[PDB]
Amino acid sequence: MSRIEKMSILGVRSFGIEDKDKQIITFFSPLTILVGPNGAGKTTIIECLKYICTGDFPPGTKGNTFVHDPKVAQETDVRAQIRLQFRDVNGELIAVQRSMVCTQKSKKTEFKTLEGVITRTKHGEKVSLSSKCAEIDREMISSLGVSKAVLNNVIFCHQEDSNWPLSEGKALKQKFDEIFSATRYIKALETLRQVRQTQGQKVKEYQMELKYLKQYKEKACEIRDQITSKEAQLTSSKEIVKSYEHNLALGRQKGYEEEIIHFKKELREPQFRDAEEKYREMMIVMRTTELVNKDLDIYYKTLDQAIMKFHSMKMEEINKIIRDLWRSTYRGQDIEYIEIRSDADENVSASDKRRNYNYRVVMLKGDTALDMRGRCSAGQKVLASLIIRLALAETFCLNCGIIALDEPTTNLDRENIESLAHALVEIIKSRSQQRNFQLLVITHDEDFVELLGRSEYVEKFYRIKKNIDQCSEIVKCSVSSLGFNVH
Amino acid sequence: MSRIEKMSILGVRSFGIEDKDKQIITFFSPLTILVGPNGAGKTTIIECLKYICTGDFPPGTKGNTFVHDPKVAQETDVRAQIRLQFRDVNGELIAVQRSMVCTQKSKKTEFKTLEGVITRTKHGEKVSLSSKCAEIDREMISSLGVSKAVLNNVIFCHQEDSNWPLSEGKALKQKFDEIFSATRYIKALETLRQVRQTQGQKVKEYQMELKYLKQYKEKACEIRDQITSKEAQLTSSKEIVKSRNHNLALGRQKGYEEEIIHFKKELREPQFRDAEEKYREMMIVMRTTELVNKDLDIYYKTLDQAIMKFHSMKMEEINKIIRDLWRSTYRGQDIEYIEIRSDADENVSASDKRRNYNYRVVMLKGDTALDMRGRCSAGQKVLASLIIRLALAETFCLNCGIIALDEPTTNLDRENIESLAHALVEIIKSRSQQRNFQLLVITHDEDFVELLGRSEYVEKFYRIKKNIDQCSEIVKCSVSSLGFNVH
Amino acid sequence: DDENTFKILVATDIHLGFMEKDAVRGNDTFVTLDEILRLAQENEVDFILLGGDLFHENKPSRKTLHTCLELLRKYCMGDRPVQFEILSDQSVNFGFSKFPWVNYQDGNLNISIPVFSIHGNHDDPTGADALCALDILSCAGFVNHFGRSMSVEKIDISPVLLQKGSTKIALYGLGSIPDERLYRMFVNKKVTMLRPKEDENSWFNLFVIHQNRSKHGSTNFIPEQFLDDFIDLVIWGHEHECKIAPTKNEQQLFYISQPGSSVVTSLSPGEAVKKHVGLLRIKGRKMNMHKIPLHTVRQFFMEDIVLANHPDIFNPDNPKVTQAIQSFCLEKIEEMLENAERERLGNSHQPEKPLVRLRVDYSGGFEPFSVLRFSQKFVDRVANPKDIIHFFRHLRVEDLVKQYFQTAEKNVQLSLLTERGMGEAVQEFVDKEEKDAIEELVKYQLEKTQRFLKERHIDALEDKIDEEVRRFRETRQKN
Amino acid sequence: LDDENTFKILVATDIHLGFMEKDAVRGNDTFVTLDEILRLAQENEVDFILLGGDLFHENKPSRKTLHTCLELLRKYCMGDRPVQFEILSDQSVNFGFSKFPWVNYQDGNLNISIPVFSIHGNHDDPTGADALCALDILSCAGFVNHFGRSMSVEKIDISPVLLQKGSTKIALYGLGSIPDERLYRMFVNKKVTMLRPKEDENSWFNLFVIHQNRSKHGSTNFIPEQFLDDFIDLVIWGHEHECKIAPTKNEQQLFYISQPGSSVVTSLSPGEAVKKHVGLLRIKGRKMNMHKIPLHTVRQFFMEDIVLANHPDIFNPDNPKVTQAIQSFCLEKIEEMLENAERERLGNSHQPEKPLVRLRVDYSGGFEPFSVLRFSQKFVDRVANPKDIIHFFRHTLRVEDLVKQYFQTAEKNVQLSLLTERGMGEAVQEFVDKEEKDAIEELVKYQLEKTQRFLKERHIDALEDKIDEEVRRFRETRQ
DNA sequence: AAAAAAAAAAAAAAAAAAAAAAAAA
DNA sequence: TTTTTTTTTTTTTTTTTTTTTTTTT
Ligand SMILES: Nc1ncnc2c1ncn2[C@@H]1O[C@H](COP(=O)(O)OP(=O)(O)O)[C@@H](O)[C@H]1O
Ligand SMILES: Nc1ncnc2c1ncn2[C@@H]1O[C@H](COP(=O)(O)OP(=O)(O)O)[C@@H](O)[C@H]1O
Ligand code: BEF
Ligand code: BEF
Ligand SMILES: [Mg+2]
Ligand SMILES: [Mg+2]
Ligand SMILES: [Mn+2]
Ligand SMILES: [Mn+2]
Repeated sequence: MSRIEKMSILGVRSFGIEDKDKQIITFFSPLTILVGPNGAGKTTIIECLKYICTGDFPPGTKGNTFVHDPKVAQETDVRAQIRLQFRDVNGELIAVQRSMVCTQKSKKTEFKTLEGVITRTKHGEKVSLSSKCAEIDREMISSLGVSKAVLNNVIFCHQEDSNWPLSEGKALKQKFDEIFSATRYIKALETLRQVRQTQGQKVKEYQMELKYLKQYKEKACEIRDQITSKEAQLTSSKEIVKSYEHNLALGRQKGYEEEIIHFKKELREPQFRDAEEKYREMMIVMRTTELVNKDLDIYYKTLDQAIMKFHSMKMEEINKIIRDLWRSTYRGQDIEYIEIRSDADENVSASDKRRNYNYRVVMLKGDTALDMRGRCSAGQKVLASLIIRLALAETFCLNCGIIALDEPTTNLDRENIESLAHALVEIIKSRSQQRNFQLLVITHDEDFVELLGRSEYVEKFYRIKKNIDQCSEIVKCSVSSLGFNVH
Repeated sequence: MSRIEKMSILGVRSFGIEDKDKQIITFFSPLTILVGPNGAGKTTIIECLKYICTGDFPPGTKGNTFVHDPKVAQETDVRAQIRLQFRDVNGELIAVQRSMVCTQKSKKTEFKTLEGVITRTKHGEKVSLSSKCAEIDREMISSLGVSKAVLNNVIFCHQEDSNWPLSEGKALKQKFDEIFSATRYIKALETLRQVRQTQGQKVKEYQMELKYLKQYKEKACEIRDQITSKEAQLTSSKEIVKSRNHNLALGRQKGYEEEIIHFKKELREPQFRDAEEKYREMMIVMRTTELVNKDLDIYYKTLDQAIMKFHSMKMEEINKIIRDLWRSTYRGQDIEYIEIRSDADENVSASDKRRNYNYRVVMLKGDTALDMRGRCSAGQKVLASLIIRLALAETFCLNCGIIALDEPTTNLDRENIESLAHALVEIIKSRSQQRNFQLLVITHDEDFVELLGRSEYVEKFYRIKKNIDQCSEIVKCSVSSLGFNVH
Repeated sequence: DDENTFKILVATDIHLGFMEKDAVRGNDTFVTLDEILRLAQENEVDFILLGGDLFHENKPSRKTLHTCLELLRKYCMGDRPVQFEILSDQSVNFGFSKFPWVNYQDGNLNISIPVFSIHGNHDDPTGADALCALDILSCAGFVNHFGRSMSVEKIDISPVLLQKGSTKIALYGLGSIPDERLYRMFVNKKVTMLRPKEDENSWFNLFVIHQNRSKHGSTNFIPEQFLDDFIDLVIWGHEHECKIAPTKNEQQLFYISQPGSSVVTSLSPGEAVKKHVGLLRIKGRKMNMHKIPLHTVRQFFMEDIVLANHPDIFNPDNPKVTQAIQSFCLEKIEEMLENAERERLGNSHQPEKPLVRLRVDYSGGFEPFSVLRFSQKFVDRVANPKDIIHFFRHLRVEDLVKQYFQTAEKNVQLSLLTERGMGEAVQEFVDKEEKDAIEELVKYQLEKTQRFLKERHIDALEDKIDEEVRRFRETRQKN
Repeated sequence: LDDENTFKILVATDIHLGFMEKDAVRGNDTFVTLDEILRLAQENEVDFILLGGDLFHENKPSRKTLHTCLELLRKYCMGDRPVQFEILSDQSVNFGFSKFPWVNYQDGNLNISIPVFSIHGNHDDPTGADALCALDILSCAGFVNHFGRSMSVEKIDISPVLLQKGSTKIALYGLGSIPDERLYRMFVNKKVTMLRPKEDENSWFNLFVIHQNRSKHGSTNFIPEQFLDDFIDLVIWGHEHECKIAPTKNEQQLFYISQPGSSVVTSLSPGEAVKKHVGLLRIKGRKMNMHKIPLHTVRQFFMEDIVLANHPDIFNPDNPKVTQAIQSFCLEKIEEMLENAERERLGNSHQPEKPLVRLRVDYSGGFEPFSVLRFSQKFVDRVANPKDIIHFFRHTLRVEDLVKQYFQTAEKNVQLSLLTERGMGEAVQEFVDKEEKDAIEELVKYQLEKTQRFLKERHIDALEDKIDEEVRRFRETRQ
């Protein structure tokens, strides 16, 4: 189910620009072998597969470098076009295609994606809808039957991103987050934290304004009380004048009237003309914002605990697969087994400037659980990442047989290579009994190819080598011509 | 002529805690092949060599994971030591022994660098004087004749921290300012930037301080003017009417007097006592700091330009070597050569939040200078990084001929592997006259070792493998069982 | 035995170099090949019929090739004459080589007992010139490689004809081919077995095939139904289970022999049966096979334990069940070792280190123990210290977050936000795509509290405002 | 002249089979030269072929190269022609390390016409637990007598191979390609001995075959002339692909040294540009006469060394278009060398069409090398090495001065505002040299407070323009 | 075809931690 | 010899800018 059939790479990386240089690669079952010299566009095929399936460029690069460079091609712009023909989960043939352009705008290279086409054959008619990127991605996900994160990380993992299971806690958590299809809830966590942080900044601002206003309130109340006192003295002077009936007291009353009118003018100053309500309302706003901030802290902590509990629950099932695979395919006597352990932060809060993520894979040497990341071997790391990817494919992707290993035996020794080949043979034999399974393997070693081809024999492989014009050529060769490329 | 000679590992990574599993490895010349299964101690030996030479732990790991884990050893504390015996540039025997203690407490392990030893012969002195970390590092750097950066990056490069030439702009910039011994000037650059940013945040605070001081000054000047006018009215009325209205005059006098005294007491409040002087002083400070900020920005820009010019001045020669090495080694007619290009940002300011670095390795594909990072294959990246390291070794490492290549033939096809073997053989042949070259190839490829053994023959190789209790014993094997370990 | 008996020492899947780099498992396949050659020499067989897979590696190492060549020079070469002739044209059966004649037909070599062989799936022609290890042996003049397929479209199996007295053999060879390809040729009738025209029905048709026999894949196996009916026996080769006894086919009436591998290449429960090599005796059109045990191959003992199938000492919960399962497996391994020791009596050539395997199925929820600390017990007592024990087995975020929010609202005290009010905002955010649900709810509650506090004319006191908002929250949530 | 007392030995060395076997142009190149060597041996009716090692380029030869070597050896080395010389020495010592110590033609099951006595080179040196080489495979197959292999690393004792034809006695000493460091140690330590014949040590030609380095810049890693056995009469010396096959005596050594050279251009060094030849040694009692024979099947090699410093008339340093001139000169050189190859080709008809052409450029006075990827795309179909056509090879900057220059230039270009001229340059110099965490914020502090202080004491009104005007006036009074 | 607003990432920046140096005791 | 205090490095989470995408105009 969900088997890829054909590809047409044009204008991507070292592949040529004109139609004459558009290369076609047909994927075999159950094992497709890609060989060739360094460069030459072997990984570029996996990059095109990932881009047409999901729309994501290889890690560390954007569309500016993915497309053939217009400066190298000596053209003002370069138009690339990848077309993939595959069968969906039900079995219908689909011929999705994606187009991009990389124009040369002065020194920089401007990139733009054209509208792709979906071609679903129906009753002998090949429709062609010029859908946009969002519809293209939705249709690819619904046809291949697997999520975008799975296609990105488990199936079409880039060569430079192949060791993603042994990244830092944040990156590993995000990867297993999008894989577990729970990224909307962490987006909710993110907006919760951002709202608390903005509210905390607003609370801080309100408190300096509060300093300035309390002073205004005190000044207004002091001058109001003094105005009342002067009015009382004016009334007393008037009473004394009445008692006499005193011109000195009349002048005193006149001066008191002048004081009263001048201070009533002072009260009318917009600085504290209505400070009584303004200060009260702004203090109320500060207090209510800080109370909501406390509630946001509590809810952020609760949601974080819920999300990690969900992560641990989802990982509990695939941990058994990881353990079994590590026990079966690790020839060394170092690590009994490995698993992924996620630990929530008990002291987490939305006011934290920097968070602490405890997502990790652990090497259990003996009975003590060590941290595999950092202290693991290079070959151990390669094998661990490969085992994690294989278990992830076994668990989630049952409607997408494809798995695509870009040089799986990178740092593995002789016996680990043999065990990995044996494991891949077992995976092919188990998964190809009922549904189609494809195991695209770009490689540069010919003892791995022999071990893989002993069972489920391959008959035709692909030689991907450059030509005179320095484009990339995808040619098909029989097994008899296999040793000329691999080492 | 620094020549490593022998080195003993105890308690580091997986090497046993007791002083019975103290494995000893004697480095041969000019080829020292290290082979073994995944795990074992092959890269741990290079890690120990780098730690002895410089004191820097492998990347991604602090001292907590470098030492043998106390939990795995089933001990409360683990004592590790590495003793390297070598010859310095003057050909005198030196032996340096560093120590460390993990001393795990509660759940979180700790670390502590014990005092080292600089045991060295002086007419048979063999003085085992104890030295601090700084003294150990400075003595090792002085004796080996190569700086800490060269030892960390060119000579003893960790497997994980390889392809560092193909890193981001800032990372590459700060690896060729430590190789070019310009770290002090860039620490001064960062000091200038920090000072400028601090004065800018003082100026931003002074904006509102000046606003409020201006408000206070207007209030104080208004009340002074109203004081002077009231006093003038009081005295004019006094000397006009004192020369019935007579007592009305006296009442007006007392009113004016109370107005004057209350106004004067309002003046003596701190916010208005002398606001002109405070406003002037704050304006003086603000303008002075702004002008100093302008000068600091100009000086930061010119010092950044000078640093970039010095980097280019060294990089032109290093690239002159790199071009020849790449054109002699790379077996592919798609990249004409490579070089490292850097240029200062045109609009660079000390107030910028993010400063973009443009230090990169550029592939010259055809006639255009593309950037290697982001659009190079794994094999081309590996070869370019190895060639850049070799070029830096010829330029900077002429008094130290150690060069540890940890699995150089990774993601390299057959033709490139043969060409790399030829280049390494030529390097050994050319750099072994009047000096002592020492290669530390640690591979898992039988073919690469067999190509390296035809010229500059290997008589003995070191095989690192685990024992019954997983201790990574280092055993010395003559060349009659090499195929038992290589793939 | 007489002048017409065609004694053929049939052997199959003698892998060479299997675990050659292994200290304890090395130099074992060579010993088995030495024993096979000794059996052939002592029994004075006419020739040896190898079913393929003579070399484990596709490109055999120097040690394995050298040992095989030394054994062939020691045994296969001799002054004894050959008592049978070849009636087929050797320029076609062995026409791939630049010397297209049988090894004893060459005047430069004195071959006593020839070795006819086919190529298995481990050593098949690969390369520009399509070479195999058996081709190296044939070029050296030791092994007659026959039955190689010379086409990728149609397989015409030209036989090599042998005659000893009145007994005639039409030896058919078919090297191992990608199983899907051979199946697709069988179903499409693209394979034809050429037969000798003279004396058509008096040839003892023998077929040697290296293909999967059991249920491996939909197309990755060759059913017996597709083989031609005119064959009399069919040695089979790719299957390492020892089935030396010929079996009757009720559908086509041709015998089938499965010699099985000499060495235990895989730890499947099919190699536990003792390995024997055949001794074919052919008189006219009558076949008699006598098996000879191999005494130089270490015994392979394996048992299957299903913990879920033993609900008597393995309780699923059982906090101390790890020790129970470890002890049970310990007794199983010890019993296997004792059985190996007791069967080793009377055999001075079988290596003193049995192959022990123990597959465990914890489908019932049990957890595996340490295979890495349960093998240290048998490091020096088994020939496979690593593969002693094999372990194998045969919720929505919305509900979890809802229950967590429900526990939180009832476990802690909310200051201002209403009971059950964020949780329905987060669900709106993640389900209705509204990206400002949290902000809108927070602002709404803020404004409502501010308006109520303004309306009631609270004083600017922290305690008073806190009490007021608490009472407002505790009274207005009812309706 | 040949008679019953004339040893006709064909001397070949460094055949290097399987060199670039996967290259389309030069794949089968080596098995054509080997075929020509064997054809020369057969048509000259030589007694035997003596090889100086390096018969195989790869240590573990692939299936194709080994199979082709076996094919050629079986075709030519094997025949019904009887051998004419006998080995009057115990074959269990010189032909040791094998289970069949007898010579290949002394086997009763082998019909060898022209034996081959070969030593092992450094490319195919024995590796492995049993210490086997490809020569051991060839010996076990019964084609080549591998002799002269070292026994132990403690000391080497070269056991002779005593063979004679009538009245001509020749002792064939042989030494493998031991690592050249061990051989220097083992010579200065005198831990080496050549066992002389047990009797009549006067009538022995004492032909010694060695495969080691020779006079070169690697003084530590070579065996110098003399410094060897003094009673030798001919030391064939391989591992030197330059052909010096003419036996030339030195000033005082009393033994001829022959350097047959390789039969294929393995490296592109100028030494291999010379024509390759074959030995055809003839020995009559004690007389030596070696007649070189050209190798027509060897691909032509043309190397020219040019340096750009010694051609100043055309290659002018500091020229706008010197690179175009260099490219034109290199193109003319390539064209002239290709035309020379074409002219030399028509003298025969066996040389491969595409010659090996390469020149090395030594730009040292300052030159930009042209795009070697565009010079050599004009030659995809006219040179056997399309990539290695052009080789390019060759043979203060203080930070303080640069930063001081930039500081003074910036100060002269743009005027400052408040900071004193030249102050912060010395401030940062003190920061770097004296490594103290000051002098930057302190220079700023000092200067800010001096200026602020003055600006107040002078009673300056608080406005915008006047304050900066007076701070500029105060700044100008520094000079 | 154009504007401007926003989503995404990658590469520079900053928090936090943990060990070493110091600087008091 | 111990303890506390501040300093400096590093790992890794965070923020910033820029470029492409989407929506309107
Ligand atoms: N934007 C680009 N324009 C032109 N060539 C490119 C571009 N990006 C990459 N390349 C080149 O295209 C090739 C792609 O290599 P890749 O397919 O990754 O190699 P491999 O197949 O060995 O893994 C390399 O030669 C690379 O330098
Ligand atoms: N802190 C540690 N304690 C114990 N074992 C460790 C520790 N760190 C690493 N190891 C183990 O020790 C070995 C070190 O691996 P390394 O020497 O880097 O491998 P390689 O030689 O294969 O490159 C691995 O087996 C690793 O799992
Ligand atoms: F994992 Be090891 F370094 F090959
Ligand atoms: F480096 Be490439 F992917 F072979
Ligand atoms: Mg790749
Ligand atoms: Mg390593
Ligand atoms: Mn088999
Ligand atoms: Mn040689």
